[PDB]
Amino acid sequence: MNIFEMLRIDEGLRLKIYKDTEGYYTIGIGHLLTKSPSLNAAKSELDKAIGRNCNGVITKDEAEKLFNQDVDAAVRGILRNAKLKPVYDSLDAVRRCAAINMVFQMGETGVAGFTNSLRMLQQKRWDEAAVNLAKSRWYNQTPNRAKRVITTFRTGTWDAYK
Ligand SMILES: Cc1cccc(I)c1
Ligand SMILES: [Cl-]
Repeated sequence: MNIFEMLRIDEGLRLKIYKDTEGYYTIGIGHLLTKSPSLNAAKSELDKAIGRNCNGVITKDEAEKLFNQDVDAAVRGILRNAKLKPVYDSLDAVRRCAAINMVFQMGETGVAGFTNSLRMLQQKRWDEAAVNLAKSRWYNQTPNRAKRVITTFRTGTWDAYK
């Protein structure tokens, strides 16, 4: 297992514009297009991202290239963030994947409310961090996804994905 396989499981793959769990226009492997309610705005964002007139549909190769860019952007966001980088650098490789997964889903600033969890993770207090992570809108709105990610933080294994 690696971060790409983990996120492909969590996000799936769709080649036409769809709505995510919050109602936002998305394509590919969880690539957010826009938070605007306008499908025309979403189609414009798609064409800009792919570099051709897509009319709302992409190829598998295009979806995979967008996905590589999005994972790269999540990692770079962690590494540039003064609050996230020291925690990330303290983690083993499996738990680092759980961190990238959260940033991919919620953004560098969407994890801003997890200050107490970050401290517990840096101290390697895994059970306490797991309980704190579950006291969140994230867990209550996407519980199966959150349980898999939390279990990965708690155990440092891939057991939730196997
Ligand atoms: C809990 C969490 C989420 C995103 C990134 C890190 I480092 C830790
Ligand atoms: Cl879920």
